[PDB]
Amino acid sequence: QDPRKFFPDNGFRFFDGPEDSFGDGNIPAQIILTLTRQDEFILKQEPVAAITIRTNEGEMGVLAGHEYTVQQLAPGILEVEYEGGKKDQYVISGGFAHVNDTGVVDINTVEAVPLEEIDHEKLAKALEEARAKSQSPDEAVRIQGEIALEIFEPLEAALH
Amino acid sequence: AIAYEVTVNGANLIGAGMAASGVGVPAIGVAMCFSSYMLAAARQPNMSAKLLPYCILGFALSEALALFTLLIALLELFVFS
Amino acid sequence: AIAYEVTVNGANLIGAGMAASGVGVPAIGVAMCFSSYMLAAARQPNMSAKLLPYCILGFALSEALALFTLLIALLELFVFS
Amino acid sequence: AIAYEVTVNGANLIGAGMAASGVGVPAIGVAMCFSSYMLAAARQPNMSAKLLPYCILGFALSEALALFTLLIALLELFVFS
Amino acid sequence: AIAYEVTVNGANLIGAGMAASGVGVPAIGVAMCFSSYMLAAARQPNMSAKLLPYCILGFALSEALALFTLLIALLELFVFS
Amino acid sequence: AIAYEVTVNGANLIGAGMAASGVGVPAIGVAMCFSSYMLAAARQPNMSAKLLPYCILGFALSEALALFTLLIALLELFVFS
Amino acid sequence: AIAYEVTVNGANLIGAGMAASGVGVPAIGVAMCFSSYMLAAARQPNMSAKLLPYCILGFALSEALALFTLLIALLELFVFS
Amino acid sequence: AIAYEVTVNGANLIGAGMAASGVGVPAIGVAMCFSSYMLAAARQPNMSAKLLPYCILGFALSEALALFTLLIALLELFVFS
Amino acid sequence: AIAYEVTVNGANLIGAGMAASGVGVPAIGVAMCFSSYMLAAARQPNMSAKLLPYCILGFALSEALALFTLLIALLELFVFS
Amino acid sequence: AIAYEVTVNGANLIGAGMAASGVGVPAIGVAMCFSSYMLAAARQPNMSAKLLPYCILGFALSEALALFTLLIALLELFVFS
Amino acid sequence: AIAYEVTVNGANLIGAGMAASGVGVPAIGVAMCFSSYMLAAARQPNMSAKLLPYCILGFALSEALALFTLLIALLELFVFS
Amino acid sequence: GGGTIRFWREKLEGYKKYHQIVKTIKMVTLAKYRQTVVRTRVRDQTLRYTRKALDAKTQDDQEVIEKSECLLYVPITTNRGSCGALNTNMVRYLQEVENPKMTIISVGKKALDAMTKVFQDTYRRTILNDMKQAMSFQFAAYVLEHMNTVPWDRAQIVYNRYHGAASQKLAIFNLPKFEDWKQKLEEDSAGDGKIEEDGLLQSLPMKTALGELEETAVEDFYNFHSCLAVLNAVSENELSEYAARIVAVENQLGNITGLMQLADYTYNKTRKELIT
Amino acid sequence: KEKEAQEMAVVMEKLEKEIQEWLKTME
Amino acid sequence: SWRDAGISYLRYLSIVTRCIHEVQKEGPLLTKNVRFSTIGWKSLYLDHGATKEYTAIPAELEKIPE
Repeated sequence: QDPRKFFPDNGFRFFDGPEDSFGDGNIPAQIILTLTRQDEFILKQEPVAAITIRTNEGEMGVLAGHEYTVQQLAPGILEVEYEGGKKDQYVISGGFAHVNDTGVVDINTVEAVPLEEIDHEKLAKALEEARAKSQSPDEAVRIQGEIALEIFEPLEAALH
Repeated sequence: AIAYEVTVNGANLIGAGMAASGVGVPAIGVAMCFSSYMLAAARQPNMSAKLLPYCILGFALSEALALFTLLIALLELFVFS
Repeated sequence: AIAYEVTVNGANLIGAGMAASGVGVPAIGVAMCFSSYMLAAARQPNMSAKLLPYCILGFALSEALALFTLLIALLELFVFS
Repeated sequence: AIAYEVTVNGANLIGAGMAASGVGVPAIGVAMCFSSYMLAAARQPNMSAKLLPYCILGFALSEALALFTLLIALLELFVFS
Repeated sequence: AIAYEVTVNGANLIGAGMAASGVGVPAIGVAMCFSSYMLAAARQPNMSAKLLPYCILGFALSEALALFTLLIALLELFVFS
Repeated sequence: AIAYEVTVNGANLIGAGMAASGVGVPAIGVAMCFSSYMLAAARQPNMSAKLLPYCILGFALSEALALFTLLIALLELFVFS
Repeated sequence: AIAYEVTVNGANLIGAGMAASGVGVPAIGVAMCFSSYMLAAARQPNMSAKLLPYCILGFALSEALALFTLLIALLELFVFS
Repeated sequence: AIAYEVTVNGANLIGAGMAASGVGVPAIGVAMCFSSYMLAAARQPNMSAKLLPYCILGFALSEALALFTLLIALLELFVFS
Repeated sequence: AIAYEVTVNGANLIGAGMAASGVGVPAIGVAMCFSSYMLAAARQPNMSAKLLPYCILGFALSEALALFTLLIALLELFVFS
Repeated sequence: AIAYEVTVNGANLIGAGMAASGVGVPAIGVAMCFSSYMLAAARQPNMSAKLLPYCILGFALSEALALFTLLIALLELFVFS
Repeated sequence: AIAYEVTVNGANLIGAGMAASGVGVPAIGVAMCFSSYMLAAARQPNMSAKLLPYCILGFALSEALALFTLLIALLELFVFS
Repeated sequence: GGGTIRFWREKLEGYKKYHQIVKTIKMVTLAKYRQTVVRTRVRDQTLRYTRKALDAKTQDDQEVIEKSECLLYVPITTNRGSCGALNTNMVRYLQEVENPKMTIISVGKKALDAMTKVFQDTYRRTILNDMKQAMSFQFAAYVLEHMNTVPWDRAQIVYNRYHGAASQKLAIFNLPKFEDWKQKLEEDSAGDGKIEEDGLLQSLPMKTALGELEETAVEDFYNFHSCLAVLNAVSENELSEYAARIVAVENQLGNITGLMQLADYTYNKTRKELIT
Repeated sequence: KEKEAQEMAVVMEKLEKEIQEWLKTME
Repeated sequence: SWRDAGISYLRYLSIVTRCIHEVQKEGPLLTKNVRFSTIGWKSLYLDHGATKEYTAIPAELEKIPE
């Protein structure tokens, strides 16, 4: 018998993850952001001045040097403020935000699309449908309407 | 038995101190009612305006309890001989 | 044994201080009962209407204790000689 | 030795001040219970009806303590002389 | 030297006030127990049955310290004439 | 220098009032301990049995301190005249 | 009922002390308000300017209750003879 | 002037009622230390062997203060006249 | 009515204690303020400087209250006969 | 005017009670330090060696005050009359 | 009117008890300072160095308040009568 | 040689039709590969942090078979063949790894014919994705829901890594169970940070901040990151399928031409002989 | 009451003559 | 809510993603992204000689596994 011709690599080792160090000095003034939908990113280690996220407990803001905190992201939007005062918003579908003390943010979602690519006409027709779903007595429709509303109401608030 | 009615004219003042020991406590009730706004406004700024009535309401009732304590402590200084 | 019955009129007043000092404490109740509703409403705005009754209830049933503490400090100056 | 029994009538009232100070402290007990209900219902609305009994229970027991304190006050202002 | 034994009859009625100040401090305890049960069962409802004893068991003891504080006042007013 | 040895047979009682004011404060400790047990076991049910000994051991000495305070208060009525 | 009106001059002063003790209590509210501002602005730097008016207000009024409690304690030494 | 020395044989007791008020307030410290141990071991179960030394420490020394307070409330009744 | 003006010189020396009882409460405020600064700077160091002024402010004014309290306890000893 | 210098030989034994009422208040402010150590160690045990210097330092300087709150109560029974 | 100037010497000694009672409160501050520096130093060890100055500052000031309190309690036994 | 010559003619025409059919397959495959190579620009970024949660030192197999009670092996296979040596090498790895405690839920049609003939009773079922729609997060959620029918202690997601057009090698994701991952997470959060294996990252702050997170959210963390791992596996095997089929089709065309010159030599030789 | 206060009005008048008489000698 | 109803976190995220795809604008992005929500998948188990579907874990998100 051929002594184990096959020796497959470990797929995790291909990703150059960050080495979480304890720190010995100064604090960064801009964070290194990574935002990843399903597999493809949208931003690869971009320099950012700030980032504002939404969670279940409530909204949150992330400047550089922020403490280590891994945490949910509630379905809502996500604001990214670059160094030049500009901004960029992103509707997401849940995920996780991993913040390091080294100014290295890794946000990993299931979807991420800007506000520019969302319209109010195609949303005002979905909102009342979600509401009528929440009013139809049945678990298989009420929860679907609740979830759709959980995502839509932030967009109704932010598009205005 | 013997009977001695005495009118102490200094105890119109000691009490005015004790009541004033309870005028500063509702300050907590004020700050707790503004602090909880800031936090609630830092977690959800969209909810920054429809919470604010309850902030002022709790501040007002706490300040009103302090004002009643003070109305005693002044009613216990000037109107009594 | 001799018996001296003394009526100290000033003690009409000292206790009213001692009671007034316990009029500001319920503010920490009231404020908390509001400081919750903000934070709760920051945690789930869709429950903001289902929770205001259980806020006003503690508000009122703390101000009740405050008013029952103040009824003593007003039923001790003017009704007692 | 000599024997001077003395009856100080005003002590019918000073203590009623002190006892009146312990009526406002259970207000924190009521608020700490209603606020907890608010926060819990915010964190889990499905449980909002499963926790309401304990809210009323804790409030009632705290209010009963405050009421015993108020009994020692009002039963010390009037019936004693 | 001289030896004046005086028997004051108002200490029957002041200390009972002082003790009556301490009947409320167990209320915040009862409330903290019930509030903790609320928050815990919100965190994990499946434990709400394994936790209800230590809430109940935490009231009855924390309540007893009030009753004894209420014993003294009702053992210092009525029997100590 | 004229020596006046006064023996006040009422001060036996005021003390037992003041001490009673401290009998309720360990109640919040007892409830703190049970509350912490609840929140811990909610955070981790598997650690429900390992921590319960300390939940018993905190009550068992907070209550002991309150019992010593009550011993002082009751031993200031029935043994001293 | 023999009538002895007495003026205890030292009661000008003791009561002021009883008021001075209530001057430091609002400091905890001041600190609570500024602490809330800090923690909120950490939760959201972008809101750091929209919360500051709700601090200075909730501070100053909470500080006002420290002035009255002091004014009495100065309205009770210098003017009261 | 005229030198009137007085010895009040009741002050043996009144102050013992003050000291016994400060014997309960370390109970909240005991309960705080145990509560913190529970919450830590719920936060890090395998650290529950490395923290318990500090708990047992902060429980004892806190308690020691109470004992010292209690010592006065025993050193002020039975040995002083 | 018979008029006895009595001046208790020793009352220069008890209110000063009652004031000193409340000089340490603002220490809690200062500590709360610096502690909140530490926690916020932990959460976001870049806001630290932007939050450092308010901390200092929340220290001084709080502290200033204590100073006024302390001032009373120096104005109650050295100037009042 | 008439001049009575009165020496109360029992006051020695009352201030000790009021002083010992504060020996237990540093206890909560000691157990907070060890509680914080436990919580922090849970959050990061790697740092659990670098922190206990800032626990010990928060014990002695938070226990020594009790000593200076207690030594008075031992400097006020045994050296003074 | 009649004029009785009385000097109670024992008032050198009851007010120091109250001040010494107030010496223990700032401990709750000092710990709350260190208790924060631990937690912060857990959340952000890289900022463990830029927080210790604020820790020592808050501790020193919370201690200086107690130092002035104890200075009252000590300046009221030795120089005054 | 009438039968002979008509045989060579039919052979020639059959190969000339088979050539253009295979060329059509190649064109379709290029049109599906040039869409999905876009992933390469946008790769190696989403599991930048997942590994710190789930990665670990290389645990030997002979000890893990003892430590556990039911393993799981999820091979990502293809819905249609002509890939080359992807499916076969996966099966060779699995029958090299064969142990008394294994359970196989695969992904593809070609894990349904081979495995059941190789792994009779361990092999449970498969999952299928007709590739009309790009693969989603919820496909990997479906895969996780099928994985969680087994009370497994470890899951080895086998897949094919596209290192390049010429290199489609193997790769694995060794996912742990939840109730073991959590215990190891606590045990590693307590002790100091000393990496025990080169190439492994230090993640002690990660594992403390996760301790800061409640139970439901830690379960969600585990599920989310396991799903992202599964998703990258599916995407990589898709790209590798479309990158190996072109190779296994080019060599098919080479072999077909090698057959066709033989046919066209024997045809013309037989024809010339029949004329002579 | 009127009979109670009439003599009591003299009771205190008697008391104030004496008190001045005891004090103004020492005073 | 959806938790005690029995659906998992992943189904919830996928539902939210479907909603975002429902509302978002027409263009190359919707053309790209609806592919990440539309359902095509199955599970099949080979019986003695033939295939059969494992109908216990459904693809549609309105339903619950059983």
